[PDB]
Amino acid sequence: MEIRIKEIKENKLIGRKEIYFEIYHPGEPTPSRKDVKGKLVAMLDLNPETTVIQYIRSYFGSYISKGYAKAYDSKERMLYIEPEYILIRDGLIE
Amino acid sequence: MIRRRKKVRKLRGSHTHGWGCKKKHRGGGSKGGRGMAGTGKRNKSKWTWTIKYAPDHLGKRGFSRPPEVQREVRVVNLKFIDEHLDELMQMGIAYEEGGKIIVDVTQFADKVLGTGKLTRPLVIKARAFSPKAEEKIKAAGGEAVLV
Amino acid sequence: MAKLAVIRIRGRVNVKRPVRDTLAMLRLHRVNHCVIVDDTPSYLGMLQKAKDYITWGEINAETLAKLIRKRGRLIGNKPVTDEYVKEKLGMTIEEFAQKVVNGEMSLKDLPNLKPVFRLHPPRGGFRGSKKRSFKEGGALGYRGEKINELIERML
Amino acid sequence: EKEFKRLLRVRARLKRKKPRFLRQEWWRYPKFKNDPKWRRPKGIDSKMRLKLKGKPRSPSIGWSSPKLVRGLHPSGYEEVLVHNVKELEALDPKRQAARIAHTVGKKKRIEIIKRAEELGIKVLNPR
Amino acid sequence: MKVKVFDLNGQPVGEIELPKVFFTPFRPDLIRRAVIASWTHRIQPQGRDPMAGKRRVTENIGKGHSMARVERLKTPPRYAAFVPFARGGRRTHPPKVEKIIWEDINKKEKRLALMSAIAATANYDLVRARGHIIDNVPQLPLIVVDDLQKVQKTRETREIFKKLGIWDDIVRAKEKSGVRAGKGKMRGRRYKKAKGPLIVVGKNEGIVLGARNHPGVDVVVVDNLGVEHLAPGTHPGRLTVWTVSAIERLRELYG
Amino acid sequence: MKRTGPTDPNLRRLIRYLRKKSNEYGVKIWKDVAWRLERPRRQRAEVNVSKINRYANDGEMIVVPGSVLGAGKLEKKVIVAAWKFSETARRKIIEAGGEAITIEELIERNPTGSGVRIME
RNA sequence: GGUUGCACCGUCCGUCUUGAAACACGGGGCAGGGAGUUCGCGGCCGUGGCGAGGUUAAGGGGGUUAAGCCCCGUAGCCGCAGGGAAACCGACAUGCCCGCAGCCGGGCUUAUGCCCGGUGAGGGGCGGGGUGCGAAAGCGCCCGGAGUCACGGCCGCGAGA
RNA sequence: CGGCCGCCGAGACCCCGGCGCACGGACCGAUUGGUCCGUGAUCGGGUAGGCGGGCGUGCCGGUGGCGUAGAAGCCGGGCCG
Repeated sequence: MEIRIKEIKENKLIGRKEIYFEIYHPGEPTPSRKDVKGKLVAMLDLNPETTVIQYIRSYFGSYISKGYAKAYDSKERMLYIEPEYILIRDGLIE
Repeated sequence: MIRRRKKVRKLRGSHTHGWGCKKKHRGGGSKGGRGMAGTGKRNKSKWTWTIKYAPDHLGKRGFSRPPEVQREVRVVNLKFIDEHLDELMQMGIAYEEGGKIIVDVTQFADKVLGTGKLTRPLVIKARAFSPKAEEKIKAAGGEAVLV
Repeated sequence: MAKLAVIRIRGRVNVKRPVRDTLAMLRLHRVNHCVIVDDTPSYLGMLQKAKDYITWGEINAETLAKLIRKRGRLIGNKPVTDEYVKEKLGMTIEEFAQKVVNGEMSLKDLPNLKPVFRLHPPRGGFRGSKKRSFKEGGALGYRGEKINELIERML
Repeated sequence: EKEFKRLLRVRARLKRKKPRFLRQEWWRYPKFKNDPKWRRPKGIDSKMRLKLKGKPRSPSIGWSSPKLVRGLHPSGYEEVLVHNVKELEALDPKRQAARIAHTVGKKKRIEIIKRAEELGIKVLNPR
Repeated sequence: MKVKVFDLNGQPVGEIELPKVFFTPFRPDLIRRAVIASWTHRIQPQGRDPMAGKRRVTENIGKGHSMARVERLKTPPRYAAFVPFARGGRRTHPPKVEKIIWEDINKKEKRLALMSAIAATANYDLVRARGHIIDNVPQLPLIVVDDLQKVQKTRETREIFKKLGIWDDIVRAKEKSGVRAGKGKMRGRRYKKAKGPLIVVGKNEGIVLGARNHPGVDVVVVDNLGVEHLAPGTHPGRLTVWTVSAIERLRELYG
Repeated sequence: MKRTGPTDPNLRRLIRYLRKKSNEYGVKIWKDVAWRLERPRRQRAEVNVSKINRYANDGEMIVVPGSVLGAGKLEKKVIVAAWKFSETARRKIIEAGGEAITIEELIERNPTGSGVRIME
């Protein structure tokens, strides 16, 4: 598979980069967060536990999928404006 | 949420529209007479009914009480009182005599019945008691006082 | 023992629910699908009923080898060739056939091959007709080794 | 590159086409409508419901298209209706093509076409 | 979790503890049942005339003439009554005044729905979906000092928003979202604005007398707050601007 | 879903968390906890705290796919994890039991499915 | 795409009906209009809150331009014990045994998975119990705490339905 | 009429590719739903009827768009389903 970062917003008040993915999967599964997670760590050169991936949808079988992630400077700050539900779903803890 | 027409459809164009033959949808006859009609009928009508035990028989036999003659009572199990004891704080607690707690049932005015066990000694005052209720209260180390 | 190949020529239509179901119990549903059955009196019996609906007869080893090869497969696009049989169990396809013929093993034991083979029409068509029995010269019922012909045309 | 499997199905769709599945006999009465409109022959009587030959085909699911191919335009691409310049954003020029809505004026349309070609997105109209 | 309280110079001072309600699980399904319930309650009845079809007598035109036995009127052959096929005939199932108009929702249930809509504001993801565009990101929701409530003049409450960076949201609310499609506009409910921030105060009556002016801005107190204001059309995550006494009194959640 | 299937988002998300656990650690139990949630509403647990007391000795991890419902003794050192509790229930369990804890924090207690007993 | 020639096949539609191309019934053509609806009550279902209780209705305080929502009222209904016509009496927060899920143990396949022993909530089967009939016995009904309220819809009945 | 041989001749049956359903596995979502893979020889006619998914119409609310550099509507054509 291959992922590109399509559109970029930056909020420096809370010190993150926020990113939109346009995912190309060609006859292969709708991606888990984890498979996006290892590949993303290589592009950013930032730790895996700081990089938090949420919300994904899945189109009609055409081979584009959308999703969002956020890449954080500090690891206190993936828990200030981001609730329980994402984090547990990533598998950061445990 | 289900659109009835969505099911009826313009769809099914059954046009019968979940009724069957066209002849069927009509008057009282499909129903077998109006309402409860036909229960009584000796003749075929409804006999059997859309009741599970079918229809129970007709002749309500037996007699009426005057409303006045019915004292109401209000029954409570010892189980209810016993579980609630800590919640019952408003009602006195006397460790020395009276059992563990002194409860006048009369806060809920009632006849006390025997079901359940009694975890503590209770001194219970009530309008009435069953003999089973007496045995369990005494076994707990409590006492029963009749008002 | 003797092994027979059974093929249903006649469709589900005009069958008794007892015979039609018997055919399903033969592991034969449809037209032109063929099955391997052992000769036991209990086993024999299903075919006896079926007789009017079906063609049966004992096959040659050679003809059996051509049918296992093309037609056979539990699942998957993959054909049952020497190599595939070999991974199953036994040395090769030849041994595997000799063992089936002896009745030493079965297809199931060896798993990943089916008890039903979806066989071909006979080219030159049904061997006599669906109307009548083997004696009468028609396709139905117990046949000789001449079953070889019906199945070869079937592949 | 784009795929082979997608071509395979696109060719099937061309080749295969579709009958018409405009509602039962339509020529006969002008009442029986206007050039769209299937409704299934609900009648018992029907030869088309009886499915006698020559009485056109009635719809069955069997007739469909491959999912991957359904909804694809005739140059292979994927439609996105585009009302404006903002709608153009996040449109993959390689996969998708834009249709400017009929409603849209020349005044917006000049801005839309010129920006859509810089994004590399094939448009349609003008001017 | 603490949230900075801000002076009216648009700068932080202190940080104070956040109430329970803001942690509560996100539950659009609860809010939806609640929002639906409030809307149906503020519907005014609808009918159709009940004596119609008694003003049109209706008589039967017989047989023996190769038409139906369906009733017309005496002298003209026209529209009648006791028909649904005809022009002028009854409609079939006219609207009644006995039509449903209430949906209960439990006092326990409603408060939980309220909690659920306020909690949604703390979240970034709901807040951007709702359409509020915020330049003051770590300040979800924003609490400001008690002096803000006493302000009741439009010019004064305006200035303060620009300095806080939350005037930008009203700019959004200016964009028109109720010149509606459809003929029904004529009867009313056209040429109107859109929603924007919700302002909660503790004091200075039940509304602020200068903040009802501002576009899309709806004012309330904590003793009147309802799901409709907090998350209309079942879309929570609508930005709030809080008053220190309001946060304290909400702390005491009751019902 | 089509007939039976939570409309509550919090409940549906918990089932999805449960599936991942089943796969990654390879135990059966969490998936069992998913099927019990999956049942209709009048088929999910209604658990009494004198029913807790009566079954399974101290220090075991009770997983309840419904509600714990107080009034009744509970003298066991059992630790209850559950989808909801009464106000009344929470007190009995936290005074005698190992603790009252939420079921979405059950991950933190026991993610692997040793020493657990399902109860309803 | 229009039209037409050619090949092949095709005796409307809807309805009645066992059988309709019909010498069964209905229709000139077109446009518009046109039919599963509301309340109460019961039986179901899904979903949601709360919890051995649960919900308010009627109402007036309050808020608002008005009003909904908010908080307040808890009358009453149902549930929490049943049986009996009534008099009137009043029960298992567990004694025994299986065993689904799961947990625990051994063996086994590369793995999933499998075979076998405990432990077994939920569930299943006894015992002992309440009460009614009863000299008695024997059954009838009931018994080791889950419901209430809310929302949509299916279905019954009364209503023009 | 009693034999026989070669052929012709279905939507059956075989065979490539595709589609839906059912079931398993995985993933995705804030609900419904969707996607990816695997298995199906023993899944795919259909009236009464039962169920399940989508479409469209009118208006309301939120949200987010369009219009005199041309809306709706009308008529013919193009494309998708």
